[PDB]
Amino acid sequence: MDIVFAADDNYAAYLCVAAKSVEAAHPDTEIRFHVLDAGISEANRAAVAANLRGGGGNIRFIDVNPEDFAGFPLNIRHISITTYARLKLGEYIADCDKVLYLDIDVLVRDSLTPLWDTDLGDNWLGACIDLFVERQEGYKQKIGMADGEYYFNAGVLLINLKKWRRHDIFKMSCEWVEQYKDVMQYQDEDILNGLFKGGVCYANSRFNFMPTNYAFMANASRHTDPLYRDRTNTVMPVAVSHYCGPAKPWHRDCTAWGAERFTELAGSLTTVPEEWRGKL
Ligand SMILES: O=c1ccn([C@@H]2O[C@H](COP(=O)(O)OP(=O)(O)O[C@H]3O[C@H](CO)[C@H](O)[C@H](O)[C@H]3F)[C@@H](O)[C@H]2O)c(=O)[nH]1
Ligand SMILES: [Mn+2]
Repeated sequence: MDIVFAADDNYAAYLCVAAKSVEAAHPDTEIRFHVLDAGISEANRAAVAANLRGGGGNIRFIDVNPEDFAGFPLNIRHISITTYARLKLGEYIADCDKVLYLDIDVLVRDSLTPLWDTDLGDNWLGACIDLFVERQEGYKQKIGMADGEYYFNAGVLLINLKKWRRHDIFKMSCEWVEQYKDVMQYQDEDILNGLFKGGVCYANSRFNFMPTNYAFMANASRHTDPLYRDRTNTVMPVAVSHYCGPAKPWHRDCTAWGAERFTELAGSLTTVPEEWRGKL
């Protein structure tokens, strides 16, 4: 499968860890990494590729310009401008009709092929519902969504590239961001939801297990709709842990579930540059 990650120099070492976890979950699957590079040094991309299979044979860094999104709101502190690069997927990747976008702060624990094998038909993408946002009575509607349309998290995405390449997603994002600039609160996550509402395929929450999903394991469903309940019901085992929010598995005092696998994988790296010692 073709996996897509987006990062800048600051997250280079983390990109490496998330990347390796994907490989560990797919021992016999050919993982092709496409990285949206917003300023990763040559030393940093060299160390990354060095820690993966084939001495970094299945990874290509695609240069992107962070200044491109300079006008987009950046209210959430722990997130950098690089978060909006995914909006130009259709422009940065040609050799794929389908890719699976992953946030750097994810930890892939199980095969992703069941999610990958999803047939998105003519929809824009496949994604997991976001409970934290979905249960914030009245928000989803500020961006034009209906109670029946479900707000998804942009940390894990099966994108129908061929369809994306047909449209000018960056211009529609600009247009939308001008329409809902004084209300959106989740940035690129808002853009994607507004733009593709009503045309999204939903996947079980096992492919995007977040803190809110976890907390719910200790159950009360924002809806009665059988589809929603079916989707927001994680079918064990968790395939993707998404450390959504300010607390990351690489931080100090991380209490988030399964956060140990980060270290387990960090301590298994082939090459660790002196400058990475800290971060890990
Ligand atoms: O120093 C940084 C900070 C952010 N990033 C990029 O930004 C993504 C964005 O942020 P987090 O993973 O840190 O975001 P977070 O998951 O905490 O929060 C929520 O809001 C985000 C947007 O503001 C996304 O929609 C995200 O999927 C959603 F869960 C990272 O994966 C990465 O691609 C970097 O490369 N370096
Ligand atoms: Mn994230």
